[PDB]
Amino acid sequence: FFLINGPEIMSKLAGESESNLRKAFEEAEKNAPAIIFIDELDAIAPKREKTHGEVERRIVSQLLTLMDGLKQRAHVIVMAATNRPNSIDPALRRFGRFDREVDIGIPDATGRLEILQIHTKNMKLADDVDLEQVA
Amino acid sequence: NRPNRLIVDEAINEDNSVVSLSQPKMDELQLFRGDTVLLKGKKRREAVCIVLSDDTCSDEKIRMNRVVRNNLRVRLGDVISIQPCPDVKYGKRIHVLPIDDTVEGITGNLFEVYLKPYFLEAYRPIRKGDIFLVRGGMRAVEFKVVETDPSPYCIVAPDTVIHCEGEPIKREDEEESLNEVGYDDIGGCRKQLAQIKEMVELPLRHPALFKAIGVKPPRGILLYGPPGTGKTLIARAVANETGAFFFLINGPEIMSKLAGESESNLRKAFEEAEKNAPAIIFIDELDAIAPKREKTHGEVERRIVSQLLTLMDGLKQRAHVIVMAATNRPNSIDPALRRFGRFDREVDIGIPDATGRLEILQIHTKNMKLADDVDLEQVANETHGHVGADLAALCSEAALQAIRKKMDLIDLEDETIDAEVMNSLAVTMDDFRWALSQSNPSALRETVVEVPQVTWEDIGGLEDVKRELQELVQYPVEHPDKFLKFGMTPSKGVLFYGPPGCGKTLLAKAIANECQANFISIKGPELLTMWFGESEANVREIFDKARQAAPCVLFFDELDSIAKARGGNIGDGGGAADRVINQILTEMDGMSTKKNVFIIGATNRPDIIDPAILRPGRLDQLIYIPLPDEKSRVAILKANLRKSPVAKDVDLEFLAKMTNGFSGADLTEICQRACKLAIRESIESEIRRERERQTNPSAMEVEEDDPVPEIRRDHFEEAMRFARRSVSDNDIRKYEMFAQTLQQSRGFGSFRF
Amino acid sequence: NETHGHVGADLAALCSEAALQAIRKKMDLIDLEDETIDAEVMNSLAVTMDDFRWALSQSNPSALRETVVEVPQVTWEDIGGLEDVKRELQELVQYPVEHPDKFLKFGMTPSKGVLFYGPPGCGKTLLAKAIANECQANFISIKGPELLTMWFGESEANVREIFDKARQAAPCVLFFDELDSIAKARGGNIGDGGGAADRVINQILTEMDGMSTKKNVFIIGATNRPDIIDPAILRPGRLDQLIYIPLPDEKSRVAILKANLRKSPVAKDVDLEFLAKMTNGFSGADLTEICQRACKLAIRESIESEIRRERERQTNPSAMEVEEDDPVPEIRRDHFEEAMRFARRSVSDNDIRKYEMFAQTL
Amino acid sequence: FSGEGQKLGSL
Repeated sequence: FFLINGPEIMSKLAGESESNLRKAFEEAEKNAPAIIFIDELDAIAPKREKTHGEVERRIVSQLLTLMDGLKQRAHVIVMAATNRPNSIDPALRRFGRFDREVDIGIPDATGRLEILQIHTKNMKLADDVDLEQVA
Repeated sequence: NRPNRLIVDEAINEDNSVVSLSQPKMDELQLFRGDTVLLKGKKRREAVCIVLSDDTCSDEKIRMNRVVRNNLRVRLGDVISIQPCPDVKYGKRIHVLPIDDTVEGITGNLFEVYLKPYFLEAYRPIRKGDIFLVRGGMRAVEFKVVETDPSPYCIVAPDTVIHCEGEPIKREDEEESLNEVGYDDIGGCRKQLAQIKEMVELPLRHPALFKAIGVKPPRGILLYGPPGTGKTLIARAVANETGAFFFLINGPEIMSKLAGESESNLRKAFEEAEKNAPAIIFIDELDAIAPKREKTHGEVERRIVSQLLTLMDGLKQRAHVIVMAATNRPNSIDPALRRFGRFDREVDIGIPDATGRLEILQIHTKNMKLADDVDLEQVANETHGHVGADLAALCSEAALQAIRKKMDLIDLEDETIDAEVMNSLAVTMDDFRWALSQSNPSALRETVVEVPQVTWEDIGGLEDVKRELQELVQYPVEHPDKFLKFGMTPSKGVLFYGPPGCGKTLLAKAIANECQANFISIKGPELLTMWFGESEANVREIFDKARQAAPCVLFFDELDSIAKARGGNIGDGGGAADRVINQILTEMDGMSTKKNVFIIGATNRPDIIDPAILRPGRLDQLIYIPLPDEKSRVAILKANLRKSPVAKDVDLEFLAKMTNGFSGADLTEICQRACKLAIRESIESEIRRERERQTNPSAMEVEEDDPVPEIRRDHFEEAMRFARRSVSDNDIRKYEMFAQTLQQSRGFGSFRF
Repeated sequence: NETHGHVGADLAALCSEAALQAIRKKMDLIDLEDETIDAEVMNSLAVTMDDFRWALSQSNPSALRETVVEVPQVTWEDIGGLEDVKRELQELVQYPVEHPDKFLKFGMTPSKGVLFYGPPGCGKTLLAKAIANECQANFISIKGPELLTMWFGESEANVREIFDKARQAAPCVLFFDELDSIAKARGGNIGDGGGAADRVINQILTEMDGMSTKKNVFIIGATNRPDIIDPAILRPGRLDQLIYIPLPDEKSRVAILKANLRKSPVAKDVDLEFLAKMTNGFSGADLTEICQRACKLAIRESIESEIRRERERQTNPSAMEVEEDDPVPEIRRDHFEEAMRFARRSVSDNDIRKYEMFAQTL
Repeated sequence: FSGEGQKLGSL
């Protein structure tokens, strides 16, 4: 899983970040049926719709070219870890515009006790405490 | 067209190079029983075989075996042209290689010791590049023709020296060759496809036609539209069909850190394509290449734009050099490129129609059978018309549902997948239905929000109004032909006058849930913005998306707060509200498609309505939603009691007569109050039972938990004594004033005799 | 002469397109020619004046292709009413352009025309579209969201681009929308966006008052009522010339209703005369709405009849082919009367007074 | 993979 990073999207050179991202994608694909740990997924969010940043626009174009075109369906897939889906734009919302159609994540309190159960089981800290009951 | 393209029927004989031809076929065509003719297949698939004379095994159709179809990459019944192939001589040094996926298991020299006589004095005029499975070593070893010293169709004989190495061909190349590109997700783009072919095939297959025409075709052709919806697929299909060099050009490709690297790369690519062949400039993702050199604050970007213009717009620059330009944002087009000379041609890719939707969906689904008893055309017609890879998404969702059903009946099957169970594990219309119910338009997904489910039947009262709305929705779609025959357009601006939220917003939600088409809900404070013109731009974008998202429903909820007249107070402030109203009118007016403009009007105060959009055309009708009659009261009561446990001691009619002046919100409140009283009573009973059980051994499994699962008549009486109707006589007066305005605006029926 | 808009290699491109269309027709009707084409057909591949005309009608100016998109075209004849106004507009379009001798004899330049105080809702946009389709010349029409942007000076750039495009493609009339939304004075909406929008409006006026007085630079304006529009630059020193419009009528209403019916499946038993008589105080949008309601009732009746026929066929497979195809091919006079009864007028007396006062403000 | 370099399957 080639870990992405927002800082990796920055290039003091000309197009170096986009070329480097393309090279990383190619290296991961040629490496193995690897994964694409797409981190900071909400970085180029708006598909440069209202964005005036040409470097940002160039990055979006390179990202779409990686996500589309010939042999886009490699033996890898990316993670749409979206901080804000409204910021995100349809240029990835299509099954093929990105890896797929993305879901959303949110917390629940009933399952939180199970999450609380895991957190408590991480380190023993109570015996007679009805920790699940209180949670 | 030509009679030489005979239908490729199925051959009973298992011989690969033998086609059962009718006596009429062997006679009308120069087709002897031993004539080595050449057959041309898909994507330049040419091969030479023998034509068997079988009149009883062919009726104007070339009976072809499945091996022949697989080798030629053709289906059954295909109109394949057949031409004589007498130039097939013995190859000098033909390179051969087995297939790794097919030579896996056949040990030893499974070519010379298995297919020995298959090529020795066997007159095998196969194309250089073909793979044929050979039954050798109790298997089917396929050897791919690596190369041939002679031309592709070379007669492999004992004299022909078949060069052979130990290179086993992996099945990945087999899949890639099977991964051809045609009309599988493209339905209805006949005009664009024809234009492209004429710019290519007619340009190539009839170059003399262009020469006699005294004019070259458009070397620069632009492809606007939503990309990757098949746009990338369109480029792939072109490249697969195209025999000339396809100089694929990515967008962020030439831009490099070194000085002038991008321009040098572009010039090098152009020169290489020119010296290579009558190539086509496959400029992929060319949309983000230049902002018309006006907003191009980047000097490197400006230089890139200038170099691109010089290469494209240049004297004697594009000789037999087409420019496959693809655009995702036609607005983002550069000024010079949009003109002829830089891009002489330009095409915009539109969304497909329901018929084209069905065609593309069936073509995509041709890979599998996910419903043996269901027609995909039926669902596609039932489909709203989500376009692009929406069909692919629907297919994937149906596959996921089928996999859920199968692996639900199966184990993890990490290594032991039951092939018989895996063999067409699920082919279900129910899977497609579940996918579609779980499916929605991806474009509006960012605007999509979760809404409660309610049926048009689940809402009580206003049966005439609900029926009218449903008919308006259906007839506009269901009987488009009837509208064409009548020759009239439908209504858009349906409003609602009365106390909203009494079920009003609930009515809108129930309609949207019961709506077969899309629905876009608009909040009153939703589109406001602080940046200069940002709110108006947002409104314009929403309108444009809705127009693209046909069919859709403009649920402009809380339109009262957005529809204030320009100057409803002592003065206006900011003026952007007037700009928003003007932009809405530009959406509400103007010559365009407006294919499914279902504008939903919700306003509790009709006086807060700007007349301009309230005007006809800009507005269709307003639903003067009154309070419920005792009959309507009983209807709403029954609708509420749908999920409630009913008590026979409750006089619903007596209440409805008593609650003549009440409201649907009031009725819901009374129901909630009775439910709360019952819940409190149940909680108290449970507490008392526990306390008795706390102090003494007592039974727990008793029906006392629900002493009255139905509504206690005492609870109903208490709720009645609690509150009453919230209808205001002044509010009634205002509503009646709006109604009287409408009525005086109306008049008696014509009844002209 | 017709190809006023086409410039540069645009004419050659149009000729190539005409040749392509004609050759496509000739070959497709002649032969697929997957291998070779007939030399007789090849020598007989001459284009036709009809083919050139068809392509040119399909063709459009190169800058407009990058500028504007298409719209539903209508015929000036297809729209009834304002016959004198239509004649004046057509004269201004042609005799000032199609006749240079008229300009020489008169000398007077074409009037700018400020804002047609037209019907409030029936849409002067309808008239503008019908004229532009009839005009066969460059036509500019934009909405108010055209220039307002979160880019400093973006509106000024948009105005400059519009002016330059008009200069390139003169003559062209700017059928700009949001007439009231731009005509409002600097004050009132205190403080708007700090006056930057007002600054852009003032610059555009100066860029257009204020525009180049050559090549028949024209503009087209209209509003539901002129009172919403402030005459800040609409004064005939900054708006150059002015042209208003009236509200709808009764005889013109009958004419427009007749045109709409002619566009659709007409009926005889309908009392069109009494309908027009009752239609003295209505609007053309109201007539279109009545027509749509009647059509909806007819379609509902047809659907109900089809449902009954299908139910009978299912219940008895003998009545499938024993039904008339069009239960009401003409409009049911009962349906028209019912639609009228359910209908109401959009005429507002207070709005009429306000519009007249705005006209009276002249 | 090679052409005319290995001894071939003589018949």
